[PDB]
Amino acid sequence: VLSPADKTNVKAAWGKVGAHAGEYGAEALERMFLSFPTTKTYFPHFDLSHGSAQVKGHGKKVADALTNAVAHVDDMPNALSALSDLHAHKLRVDPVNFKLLSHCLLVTLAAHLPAEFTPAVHASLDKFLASVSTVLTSKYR
Amino acid sequence: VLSPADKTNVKAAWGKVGAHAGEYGAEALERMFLSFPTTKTYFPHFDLSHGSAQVKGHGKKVADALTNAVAHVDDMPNALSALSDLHAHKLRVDPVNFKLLSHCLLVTLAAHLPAEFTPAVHASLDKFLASVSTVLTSKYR
Amino acid sequence: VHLTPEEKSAVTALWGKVNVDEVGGEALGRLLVVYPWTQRFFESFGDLSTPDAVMGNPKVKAHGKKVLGAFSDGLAHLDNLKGTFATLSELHCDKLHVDPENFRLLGNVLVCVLAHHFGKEFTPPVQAAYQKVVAGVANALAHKYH
Amino acid sequence: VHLTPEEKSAVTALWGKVNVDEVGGEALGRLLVVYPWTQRFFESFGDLSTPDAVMGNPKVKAHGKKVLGAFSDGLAHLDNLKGTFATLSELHCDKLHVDPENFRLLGNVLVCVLAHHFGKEFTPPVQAAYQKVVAGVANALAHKYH
Ligand code: HEM
Ligand code: HEM
Ligand code: HEM
Ligand code: HEM
Repeated sequence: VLSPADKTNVKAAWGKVGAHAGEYGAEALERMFLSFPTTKTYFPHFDLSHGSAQVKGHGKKVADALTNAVAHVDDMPNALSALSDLHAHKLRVDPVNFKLLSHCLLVTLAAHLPAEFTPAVHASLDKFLASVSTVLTSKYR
Repeated sequence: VLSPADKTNVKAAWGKVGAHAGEYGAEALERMFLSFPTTKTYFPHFDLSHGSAQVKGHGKKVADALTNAVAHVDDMPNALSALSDLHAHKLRVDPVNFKLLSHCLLVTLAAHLPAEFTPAVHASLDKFLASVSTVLTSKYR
Repeated sequence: VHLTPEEKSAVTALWGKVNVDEVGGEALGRLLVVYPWTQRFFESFGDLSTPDAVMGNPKVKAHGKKVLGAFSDGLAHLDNLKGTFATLSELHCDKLHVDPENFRLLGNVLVCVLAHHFGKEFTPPVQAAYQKVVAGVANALAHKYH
Repeated sequence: VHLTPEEKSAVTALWGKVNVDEVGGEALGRLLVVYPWTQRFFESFGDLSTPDAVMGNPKVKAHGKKVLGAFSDGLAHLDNLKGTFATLSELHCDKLHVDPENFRLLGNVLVCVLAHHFGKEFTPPVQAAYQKVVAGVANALAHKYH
């Protein structure tokens, strides 16, 4: 749902992310891959090694995908509509795998924003990403 | 989301349920309680024994709650809006617990409708109940 | 897998009836149909586009059959499920890389199939009896994940 | 809990710094705040209405402290986590009746807290190192559920 209180947090916690947005998007990934190995099976064509420009590039891609979502929160389903098909249909990503990346997306934010990642804002994002992951596995329900 | 193909199944699989609706609602519960014990902690005031009229009564209640949802599918969030608060706020039901009851709701349908519970309709309902459980744990996201 | 002796008779008496042939594929198929992302491990099985194609697919009935062999197996080795499934574990884990959450789903569809075929005989106590088994099996396979 | 010796040094060196006092409650609190349904087990702790009330609550910092004792404990007994947590298991299981899914969440918030306090030192390899531990602990407690 996202109370106007959450979307403000999200919107305030993300602005602080700024241009680092794409870097954090690549850091989250690396985290997911090292932490939850079973996710590497989706990225065979990727060189999941530490400096991997591919992982760097998709990190930017994932970053922008969320930005699109923040700046269009009061209507995520229409915005990420596309991505849903792409992940739900073509790629067939196990829904679980979204809960993991969502975890590593916060583990990355928290290790970068020590002043904003308060318990309240921590929950806002968890909610945000939960909705983002709902939308993407929507073409499943 | 629910493709018009799903809502037809759901709508067709449920009509067959008819007046037994409330009985199946009470059977599902019994199934959840015996199968997943950790759910009995929500119902202390209930006499979760086999013939329990309370479990019978709430079985009717849960039944009608879904019916309300079938006959108002293209708008579940507004319909069950109330129930969301009641479960998400007052009762604070662990979201997991919805995946379980949803399971026992199908284990009950399948043991009652051997002609309609086809793989296709099986998926429709799974989707339906997934949306029903999303809505209720919406006041969480 | 504790299993009171009365839960044993429930699981025992019911299983021995199961069409160990058809039931296997009936489960695996519905898994691919109701939980689409699973299909990502059986592209090699052929057309899995419609449900009708998944339930008619010879590769599916041939695999589900095996999958049920693993159950019947573990069902007569509750005392030690990890060892029984030690190999399969490693396979599904550090080889296929299947998320353990999926071993609960499969077990859960199996329980739906069993409800579909025995309708009213599959009482609530007999369900919770199998529900223990499904988790039991579901965990032995997720072992190698430590 | 296998843990290569290099993942050991990662987990080792980091932990010894942890404010074993504050960190405990920092986790448990955020659990109650970000996953509201958890709160259903600490009504007895007092006002848990706003986040500010949960993070100021003396009952919470006193419990999280203990909870971290269990970690530090298991963290120096990986070799055998089930035994270490045998008691706690039974308690959380056939007594409190807490869904094992919640033991993964708590472990997951803990990993967020640890990321919050060590920011950049908490590198991706050190996270996956703790991620093993959290599952390891998370499973030993869900044992009694068989
Ligand atoms: C937080 C949710 C997610 C978002 C925001 C996200 C976003 C995207 C975006 C933007 C693209 C690239 C689209 C393009 O430029 O064509 C994409 C591709 C892809 N995503 Fe994700 N993704 C998410 C989660 C995941 C997860 C859970 C996995 C799997 C573990 C994953 C696997 C893939 C794969 C394999 C591709 C195609 C990669 C390629 O061929 O370059 N994504 N995703
Ligand atoms: C399929 C989703 C569910 C639906 C359709 C459903 C529906 C309802 C309805 C209709 C009521 C009664 C409202 C009233 O007459 O005041 C209710 C009450 C309640 N529900 Fe559910 N419920 C669902 C899942 C659950 C789950 C997962 C649990 C817990 C395991 C649960 C626990 C409760 C409790 C404790 C009450 C209050 C009981 C009482 O005091 O009589 N429900 N629910
Ligand atoms: C109760 C759980 C399960 C049981 C008992 C089971 C059992 C088995 C058995 C008996 C084999 C084949 C060994 C052989 O051919 O000699 C196997 C292989 C395999 N399993 Fe499972 N399985 C389970 C869950 C799953 C799930 C949930 C998936 C993943 C979505 C899966 C994917 C595979 C795959 C793809 C192979 C194929 C091997 C081939 O290409 O021939 N299994 N499983
Ligand atoms: C890594 C996981 C966890 C650890 C290490 C942990 C550890 C502990 C310890 C050390 C105790 C108290 C024993 C004593 O006072 O002597 C305890 C008690 C308890 N735990 Fe946990 N716990 C974990 C997860 C959870 C979760 C997720 C919940 C449920 C939402 C929870 C709810 C409780 C409750 C309510 C008690 C309170 C006992 C009292 O009233 O004093 N714990 N736990």
